[PDB]
Amino acid sequence: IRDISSKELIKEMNFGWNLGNTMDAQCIEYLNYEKDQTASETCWGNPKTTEDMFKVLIDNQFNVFRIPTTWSGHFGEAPDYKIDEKWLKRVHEVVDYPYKNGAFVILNLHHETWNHAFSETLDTAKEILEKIWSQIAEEFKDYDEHLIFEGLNAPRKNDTPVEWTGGDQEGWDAVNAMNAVFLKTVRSAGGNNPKRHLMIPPYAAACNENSFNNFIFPEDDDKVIASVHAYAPYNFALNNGEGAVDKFDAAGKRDLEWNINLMKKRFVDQGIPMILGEYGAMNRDNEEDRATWAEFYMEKVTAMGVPQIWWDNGVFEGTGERFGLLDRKNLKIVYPTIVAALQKGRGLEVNVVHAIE
Ligand SMILES: OC[C@H]1O[C@@H](O[C@H]2[C@H](O)[C@@H](O)[C@H](O[C@H]3[C@H](O)[C@@H](O)[C@H](O)O[C@@H]3CO)O[C@@H]2CO)[C@H](O)[C@@H](O)[C@@H]1O
Repeated sequence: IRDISSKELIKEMNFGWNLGNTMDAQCIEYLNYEKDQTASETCWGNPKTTEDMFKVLIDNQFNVFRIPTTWSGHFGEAPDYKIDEKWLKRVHEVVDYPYKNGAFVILNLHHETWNHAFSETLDTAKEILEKIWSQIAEEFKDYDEHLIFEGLNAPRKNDTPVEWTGGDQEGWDAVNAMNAVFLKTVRSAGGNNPKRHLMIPPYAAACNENSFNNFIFPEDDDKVIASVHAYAPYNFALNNGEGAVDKFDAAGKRDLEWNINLMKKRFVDQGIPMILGEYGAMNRDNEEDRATWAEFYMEKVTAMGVPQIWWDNGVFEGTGERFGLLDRKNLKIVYPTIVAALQKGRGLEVNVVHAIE
């Protein structure tokens, strides 16, 4: 393991891709994990992951891969919360796809049922968090700096009015406590873990003033990174209801600038490394505008040394969220001008490989 700062290491990051709706797919109720502890990987309609999916993306200069992973349903009870071995082994396999090919990999805790930002459940959540991250840190203890741990995804007060608006004091307290537990746990684990780079999100990982202003970030730990998700401008990118737009317009452009400036103000200008662990714009039969939007977003986080990771859920059509970029089945980039835009805005040579016909 190199003994490098997060800020130095981040300089090796081009831009990234999420294996979304895969190891994060949560079908605890629909499936029977007891009977098949790895079936959840394909429960949201994505094929079982192969090394060849990563290699197509690496051919496109993507070199950071986030593997959102939902652990809930795959571990036992108190007090050990022992992670099922078949699940841990398959997570390991999926991590090695990018890792063995020389890229960055982020492994997290994703759609967990037990780590919501409420004070009634917090003691228990800390306990689970300590037990879960110990096991994970042990399993991967000899992995080098390319393997990054993101402690929690978007912890928040699920199903309340403040779930998404950036929280309240209860939620902020809960998130900051869970983050400290994660950091402590991994820092005191064996192998390279004391030197491993660690991501921690603000409340809901939201690009939001409420979350930003109440986010506690460690002092004198050079190897910690702030995790933000920012599907901005939401109208263009993520909105499926009433004010949705399919053009990247001047209001879109100004809403995105404003969010990028909030990140800049909170993180970059304060000497804190951050990664945009998720962002995307849904397919609205509008590849041209997504291309313009993608290059613009990428130029501006690049202009400030912040890498971003496309959220790819494998979904291209229908009325849910259509964030697919790689067709994992035929191994094609479906929206080649969007990859060209990521390359161009990162300052790389444009070269789109495996473009669909
Ligand atoms: O069709 C398969 C299943 O999709 C589930 O929805 C997922 C969305 O497709 C996915 O785009 C969304 O992505 C989240 C991401 O997990 C999270 O970290 C961030 O806060 O928001 C992203 C964009 O929303 O995850 C959802 C699940 O939360 C449907 O829920 C499921 O019913 C359907 O089977």
